[PDB]
This record gives sequence, C-alpha cells and structure tokens, in this order.
Amino acid sequence: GPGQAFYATGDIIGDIRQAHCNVSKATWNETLGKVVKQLRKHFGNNTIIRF
Amino acid sequence: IISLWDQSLKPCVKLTPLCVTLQCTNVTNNIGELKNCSFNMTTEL
Amino acid sequence: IISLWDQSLKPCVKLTPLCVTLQCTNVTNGELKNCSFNMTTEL
Amino acid sequence: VRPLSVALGETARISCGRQALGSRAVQWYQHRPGQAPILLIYNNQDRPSGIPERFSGTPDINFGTRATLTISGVEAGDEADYYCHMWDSRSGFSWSFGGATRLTVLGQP
Amino acid sequence: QVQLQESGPGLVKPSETLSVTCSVSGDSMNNYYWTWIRQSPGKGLEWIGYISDRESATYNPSLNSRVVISRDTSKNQLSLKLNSVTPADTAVYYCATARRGQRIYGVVSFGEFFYYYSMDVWGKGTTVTVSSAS
Ligand SMILES: *[C@@H]1O[C@H](CO)[C@@H](O[C@@H]2O[C@H](CO)[C@@H](O[C@@H]3O[C@H](CO)[C@@H](O)[C@H](O[C@H]4O[C@H](CO)[C@@H](O)[C@H](O)[C@@H]4O)[C@@H]3O)[C@H](O)[C@H]2NC(C)=O)[C@H](O)[C@H]1NC(C)=O
Ligand SMILES: *[C@@H]1O[C@H](CO)[C@@H](O[C@@H]2O[C@H](CO)[C@@H](O)[C@H](O)[C@H]2NC(C)=O)[C@H](O)[C@H]1NC(C)=O
Ligand SMILES: *[C@@H]1O[C@H](CO)[C@@H](O[C@@H]2O[C@H](CO)[C@@H](O)[C@H](O)[C@H]2NC(C)=O)[C@H](O)[C@H]1NC(C)=O
Ligand SMILES: *[C@@H]1O[C@H](CO)[C@@H](O[C@@H]2O[C@H](CO)[C@@H](O)[C@H](O)[C@H]2NC(C)=O)[C@H](O)[C@H]1NC(C)=O
Ligand SMILES: *[C@@H]1O[C@H](CO)[C@@H](O[C@@H]2O[C@H](CO)[C@@H](O)[C@H](O)[C@H]2NC(C)=O)[C@H](O)[C@H]1NC(C)=O
Ligand SMILES: *[C@@H]1O[C@H](CO)[C@@H](O)[C@H](O)[C@H]1NC(C)=O
Ligand SMILES: *[C@@H]1O[C@H](CO)[C@@H](O)[C@H](O)[C@H]1NC(C)=O
Ligand SMILES: *[C@@H]1O[C@H](CO)[C@@H](O)[C@H](O)[C@H]1NC(C)=O
Repeated sequence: GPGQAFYATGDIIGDIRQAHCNVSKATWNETLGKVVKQLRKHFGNNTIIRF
Repeated sequence: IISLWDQSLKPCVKLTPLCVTLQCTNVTNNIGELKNCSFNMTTEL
Repeated sequence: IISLWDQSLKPCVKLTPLCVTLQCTNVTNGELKNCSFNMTTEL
Repeated sequence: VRPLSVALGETARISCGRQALGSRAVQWYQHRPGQAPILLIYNNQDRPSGIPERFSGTPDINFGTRATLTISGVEAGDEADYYCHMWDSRSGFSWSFGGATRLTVLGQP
Repeated sequence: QVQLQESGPGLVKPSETLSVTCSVSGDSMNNYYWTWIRQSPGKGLEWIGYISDRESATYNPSLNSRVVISRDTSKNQLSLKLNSVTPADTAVYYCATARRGQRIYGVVSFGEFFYYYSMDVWGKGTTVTVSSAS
C-alpha cells in the first residue's frame, strides 16, 4: 500500500533443503549420564529412568 | 520482556493487507513445507 | 524540535487514501496542475 | 540444434541450454553421426577412462558457472553431437536428455 | 566384450506390435543393469525407459506407456515390444546399460539425495520403416 511494504520470501536458491540441528552423540550421551545420575540421586538412589 | 517485545513491535509494518485469498501451489517438482503462494495485493496506488 | 514536530503531527488527519491515480491535466494558463481523482466519501 | 563453428587448435567452450536450476550433475555424450555414441564427463568432474585429456569437465561451485564442456585442441575426431544431460535437483528426475548441438570445425587442413 | 546384438523384423505396418531383442554376451546379466535407448531421424536420442533387477519396468510418460519392455534370463536377452506401432516409429533402436549412480546433496537419513542414471556401453541399433511397403 502507500508508504506500506512487506518483505516476502524469494526463490530458495540451490536445492530445496530443510533446517537441521546436529548434536554430538558422545557429548549428549555423557551429559544424559550426568543428568540421569543426579535424577536417580534425587528420585531414590538408582531407578529405571527412560528419557 | 513482554513489554519490551511489544514496544519494539508497535512501530514496524502492519500486515493487515496480507489477509487475502492465496492461490497457492507446491515447489517440490517430484517426490509440503514450501508453498509457492500467488495472491493479490494493493500496490502504492 | 524533531520530537515536537512528530508529536504534533500525530493527532491530525492521515492522508493515506489520497494515494490514487490522479488524472491530472495542465491548469488554465507548469507550477500548477489541475488534478481530478477519486476519494472515498463518508459511506 | 545449435551449429557451432570452431577453428582448429586453441580452446573451445561448449555450454548447453537448460539452466542449472539448483545443484546440477551433468552428463555429456558424443553422438557421432551414424555410429554409436559415448559418454565423456560425468558427475561434473569424473571423466571415464578411454577419453582424451583434450576434454575437461566443469567442476561445480554450487552456483555460477553452467554445464560447460571444454574442448582443448579440437581435432578431426570431434565432429559429432554434444549432449547436455543435466540432473538438476530442482527439476527432479532428469528423464529427458535435452536437445542436440553440433560442432562443425572450420579452418581444418 | 559386452556386445548388445539387436535383431528386429525391419518391416512393420501401423498399429501392430514390433519386437526387437538385445542379446548380451561376454559379461554376466546379474552384475549390472541394462535399459533401452532409441533415436529418431530428425530428432535427438529418445529413451524407451529403463528396466532394473526388480523388473518393475519404469516406462516413459512421453511415450504414453504404449510400449512393452521386459527381459529373459534363459536366452540372456533384453526384450522390447512395441504394441500399436505409431507411424512415427520409423527410428533406430539402440540398447543401453544402466549404472545406478548415487548423487547425494544432503543427508541420507532424511532422503535428501537422488539417483542419477549413468550409461557406459551402448549397442548399434536397427532402423525400421512403418508403412504399407514391405
Ligand atoms: C549436520 O547434519 C548432518 C549430520 O551428520 C551432516 O550433513 C551434511 O550436510 C552437508 C551439507 O551441508 C552434506 O554435503 C554434501 O555431501 C555430498 C556427499 O557426496 C556432496 O556431494 C555435496 O557436495 C556439494 O557440492 C558439490 C560441488 O558444488 C555439489 O555438486 C553438490 O550438489 C553439493 O552441493 C555436499 O558436500 C553432507 O553430505 C551431509 N552429511 C554428512 C555425512 O556430512 C553434517 O554434519 C551437518 N550438516 C550441515 C552442517 O550442513
Ligand atoms: C513460484 O511461482 C512463480 C510464478 O510462476 C515463479 O516465478 C516466475 O517464474 C517464471 C518462470 O517459471 C518467470 O518467467 C517469472 O518471471 C517468475 N516471476 C513471476 C513474477 O511470475 C517462482 O519461481 C516460483 N517459485 C518457486 C520456488 O517455485
Ligand atoms: C487477482 O485479481 C485478478 C483481477 O482480474 C483476478 O483475476 C480473475 O480471476 C478469476 C478467478 O478468480 C478469473 O475467472 C478471471 O478471468 C480473472 N480475470 C482476469 C482479467 O485475469 C485474480 O483471480 C485475483 N487473484 C486472486 C489470488 O484473488
Ligand atoms: C479544475 O478542473 C475543475 C473541473 O473541470 C474546474 O471546476 C469546474 O469548472 C467548470 C467550468 O469550467 C464548472 O462548471 C464546474 O462546476 C467546476 N467544478 C466541478 C465540480 O466540475 C476547476 O475550475 C479547474 N481549476 C482550474 C483553476 O483550472
Ligand atoms: C474514479 O472511478 C471511476 C470508476 O468508474 C473511473 O471511471 C472510469 O474512468 C475511465 C477513464 O479512466 C473511463 O474510461 C470509464 O468509462 C469510467 N467509468 C465510469 C463508469 O465512469 C474514474 O475515471 C475514476 N477517476 C479518475 C479521475 O480517474
Ligand atoms: C559446529 O561447528 C564448528 C565449526 O563452526 C565445529 O568445530 C563443531 O564441531 C560443530 N559441532 C558439531 C556438533 O557438529
Ligand atoms: C501440494 O499441494 C497439495 C494441495 O493442493 C497438498 O496436499 C500437498 O501436500 C502439497 N505438497 C506436495 C508435496 O504435493
Ligand atoms: C503540460 O504539463 C506538462 C507536465 O510535465 C508540462 O511539461 C507542460 O509544459 C504543460 N503544458 C504544455 C503546453 O504541454
């Protein structure tokens, strides 16, 4: 409109892909081990915990 | 944070003319998440 | 002065409908153009 | 069809028609008139064995340059058909082989 | 020497079935994949489609799938049948291999890739005429 403009999305240059998050499996496993350890300490001493 | 976000959003462009019948198709030629939408919009005049 | 000009310009009339195709011809005689255009009335 | 006239020697550049809409994987063929054709450059850089070094591929930088075939020192054996069979991702399956272009070398003793 | 012998009737009338074979020798038939490729005088190379190990003949949308392709392992030949021969079928019919090439532009987990078909060895082809002449 007059004095009005909206920024639309242009053609996606290159192959049509998708956003993706990469988490190091080793780091995530070790941190999950640390959290599950404290969770087991918080909830009893050692209990079955499923993330 | 709510007040700051609302204040930083007040002066920017309002998009009330975007409500329109979107004649929209796909972008993936072969085997959504990317919709090529053609629609009408009021120009400057 | 900038802020004063802004704050006093706010309450007066916005002219967003004036943007229209002005079918304008030369005034009877440049520096003056007689333009006939369209406007939205009260209804 | 695109008749190209190239002087003997030096270098020649063969670019094809279809635009590289998205990342491309081009295939170039040599259809000699009358006899069976062969392939020259595939995967935009990989040239199969039994092909002279006079034909160099076009590496992809994900944009910019198109599917170009390079002729380095044309000879009497290159009078044939050049086929640009490009597998651009945006166009999906490259079922079609595209059109045909002919090079007709001039200045040939 | 994988020599792709092809033999056809050579004479055909409109609106009937054409039969050209593709004899394979010198190399096995289960190692790789083979397809069919043609070419019309005045036109560029045209492709009948491709047949792979699973035998699900992927046919040509540009030829209306009015063609019948198959293969036989006993006689070791690739089979191409052209039922309802169109008067435009005056063309040479080669025979081609099919390399199941892999072209990945993203991750394999999300199906962010596609297969490109590479062809290495081709035949010699035979030309047929479709008219009242015989
Ligand atoms: C996070 O996600 C995964 C985690 O494992 C992984 O994804 C990788 O993403 C990149 C792209 O960012 C992929 O890259 C392609 O890999 C193929 C492999 O054959 C290449 O051929 C591709 O080449 C490009 O460039 C060529 C020359 O211009 C083009 O012709 C071609 O089309 C391509 O554009 C490209 O490099 C990669 O395969 C995946 N997967 C792996 C295992 O790397 C990666 O860790 C992260 N991705 C990110 C950060 O984008
Ligand atoms: C979405 O659709 C538009 C309209 O078809 C595409 O843009 C046009 O593309 C054609 C070629 O196909 C050009 O001739 C036009 O100039 C383009 N613009 C206009 C104003 O029509 C656009 O590329 C499509 N986007 C995607 C990613 O598919
Ligand atoms: C944008 O405005 C044009 C104005 O003409 C619309 O065009 C008409 O669209 C109808 C279908 O909705 C057709 O039957 C007419 O023939 C079209 N007229 C002309 C002259 O093209 C168009 O549909 C509008 N687009 C949207 C998204 O609403
Ligand atoms: C600008 O144009 C308008 C419209 O033609 C002029 O006003 C009209 O003038 C005629 C006589 O020429 C009168 O009969 C009308 O009643 C007037 N008004 C309307 C509503 O049409 C106006 O005078 C022109 N201005 C100049 C200075 O040229
Ligand atoms: C105001 O709107 C009217 C809507 O009809 C416009 O009228 C048309 O104007 C064109 C020339 O631009 C004429 O060919 C038509 O015959 C007119 N239609 C009618 C029903 O009168 C008018 O032009 C607009 N105002 C201006 C000055 O452009
Ligand atoms: C994130 O990117 C940096 C480089 O910018 C790299 O060193 C690091 O290993 C990446 N992390 C993961 C989990 O891929
Ligand atoms: C395309 O549009 C249709 C609706 O017209 C929708 O159902 C479909 O999911 C879209 N995308 C694809 C990949 O077909
Ligand atoms: C009419 O209007 C135009 C507007 O640009 C002006 O240049 C011109 O001098 C005017 N008069 C005549 C006689 O054209």
